[PDB]
Amino acid sequence: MTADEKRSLQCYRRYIERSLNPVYVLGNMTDWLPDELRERIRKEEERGVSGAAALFLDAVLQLEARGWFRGMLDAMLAAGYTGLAEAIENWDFSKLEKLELHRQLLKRIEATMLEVDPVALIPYISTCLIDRECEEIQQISENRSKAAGITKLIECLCRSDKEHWPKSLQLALDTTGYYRASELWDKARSYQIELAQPAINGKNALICAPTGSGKTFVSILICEHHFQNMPAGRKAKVVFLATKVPVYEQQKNVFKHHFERQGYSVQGISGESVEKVIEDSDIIVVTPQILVNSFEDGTLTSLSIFTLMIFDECHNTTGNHPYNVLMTRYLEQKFNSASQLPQILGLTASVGVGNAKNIEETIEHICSLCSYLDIQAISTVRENIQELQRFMNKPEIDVRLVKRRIHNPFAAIISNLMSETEALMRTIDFGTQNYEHWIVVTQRKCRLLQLEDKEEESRICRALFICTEHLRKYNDALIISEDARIIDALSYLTEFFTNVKNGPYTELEQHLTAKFQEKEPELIALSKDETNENPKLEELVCILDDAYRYNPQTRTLLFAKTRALVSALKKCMEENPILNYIKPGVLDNRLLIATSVVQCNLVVLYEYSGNVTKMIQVGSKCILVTSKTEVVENEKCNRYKEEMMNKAVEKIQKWDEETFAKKIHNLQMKERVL
Repeated sequence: MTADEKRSLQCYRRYIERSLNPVYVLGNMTDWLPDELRERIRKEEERGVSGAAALFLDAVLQLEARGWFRGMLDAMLAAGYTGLAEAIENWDFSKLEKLELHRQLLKRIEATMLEVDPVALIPYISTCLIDRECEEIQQISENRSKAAGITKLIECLCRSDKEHWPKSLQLALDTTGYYRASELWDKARSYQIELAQPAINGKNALICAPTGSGKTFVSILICEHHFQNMPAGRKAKVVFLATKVPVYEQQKNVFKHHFERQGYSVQGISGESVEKVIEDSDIIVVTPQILVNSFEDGTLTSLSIFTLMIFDECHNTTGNHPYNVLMTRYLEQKFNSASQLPQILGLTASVGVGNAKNIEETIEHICSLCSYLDIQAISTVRENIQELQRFMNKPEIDVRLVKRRIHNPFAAIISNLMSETEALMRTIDFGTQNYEHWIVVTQRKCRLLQLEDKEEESRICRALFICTEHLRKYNDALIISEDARIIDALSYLTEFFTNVKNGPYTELEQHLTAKFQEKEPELIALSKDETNENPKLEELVCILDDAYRYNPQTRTLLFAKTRALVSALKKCMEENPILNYIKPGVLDNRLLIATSVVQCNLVVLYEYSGNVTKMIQVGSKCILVTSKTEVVENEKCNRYKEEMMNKAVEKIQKWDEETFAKKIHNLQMKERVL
């Protein structure tokens, strides 16, 4: 067909003129396009590639020489447009159509990508782009500017005729570690045996052992003692309930991997028929809300299916949380039927202390929790503390209050710019990891929108991102300001706008940049003050210096608040006469500076709001440098509570079965009556 092919090609005009750049294909159209045209197409490309495409298509459609069509394909194939080649050759554009949503996305997220290093991206993105586009980006990136590059890269990705790309750009972003944009894109030890003992005896257990001691393993130990001793013709079944979905999957794969080989069936149900899955499996790793749904929903009305329910992070069993929903049903089947209930095993790092003030009030709280899970024993390492304490060395914490800036005008000036920006954002609590997270949430709310009038939709979303990316940059700059030097604050922002200018530079972006430029010369004048000194930083430098003298063979790990900081602090440690004998590293070196998560010997958290104990564990020594009375008098609280809990648990444990049973049973009867 000759004339079918032409009209067909007109019928998919848009799919072609929103990707092909004719210039890359005129080489091998030399037989069918005359000289003048070829040039004329090139000149139009300089004005608009979409245009050039349209024209080339315009000119080919009124062509008529032997076999231009095949020649067009054979040139497209050469050029690399293997997408288009297939899509016009089988007259199926479904694949290219699917892309128009990922294109529509990148353009909306663009502001996010400003500072992404396109040279670093290219090798992973390379199949998505054409020969010569890769070298154009490379050129713009080097010769002109780096933002200017990334802008031309995302320019090319949108014209990519490769269903394969969005997937590649995710992998691309992930490899080079742009983890914000990427995310936006889309046999046993003694103490272990001791922990297991009361569950192996068939008692309802609440293992309260610390994170790291390997509770999950103690559960698998309980699990295979459970199968091994199951009597009669009753077949055993197990559920491992896990709250958060990441924990769920680790566990699924762990239980899969351990037990499958021994002969069992280990499937894992989750948010992504329950009847069969539970019935065709011996072990079932699961999110609790599924059961709770499929119970009410009607799929299941009998909890006797199982012989053992293992609750991970079991302290959550209160009020509306699903475990409790599950358990209230369990507790009826005890009370109403007295048929055959599964064994309960709870797992947790801590059994809380509620709103307790006393050890008595703590006991009463722990006992309440136990009532909800129908616990008969609270299992903890006792005849083996020696060993546990070896395996993990819960390190002594030098809490150190440091003084802070008596006056911080830099903070004032930015804070107020954020306030003006937020203001303007609407029309379309600063300097905190809380804020940053707010931005991460707000940004997935724009990635969603997708609401109605798409032209006004894609102007409004574009706009939102730009604001939030600027709010982010300000937010960070405060955090540089507070924990590090004031110059490092401003420097950071300077580089930012310097790029903003080199990128797209939307009307809005210009406004925002301007609005900052209005305030810059103040900020510059503050950067100057040769008096300037962050008394926080000065104390860190002191602790560091003092650390390297009582033992000058000391490998220190320094945790800063943000990435912005790590780089900033490195400068400060580099430029200090006191730490002149020290060159710091990041992620030879006896001072590596990391951010919130290597061999060590003195760990130092430089500001950290939110508990330390758990951050350290994701050889002995640790210093928390805080400038807030809050933290100092707060971790002092957590210690008291931790000790109160333990005394209370030690106390309960020393009751006799009888007494504890009755307390738990009485507690349950109180609840039925209310």
